[PDB]
Amino acid sequence: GSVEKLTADAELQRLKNERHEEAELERLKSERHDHDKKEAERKALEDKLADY
Repeated sequence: GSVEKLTADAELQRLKNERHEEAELERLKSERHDHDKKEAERKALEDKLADY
């Protein structure tokens, strides 16, 4: 396996966890979305406020 390079499994594993982080942020922006009017939870929310 020229693509394996010892472990292609390890890469698909990292990618699997990478997506976990991305799906969490998906949910985070959903929850915090109502909290932006109260506080700038995160720049992704603060930007919406920061009309530029």
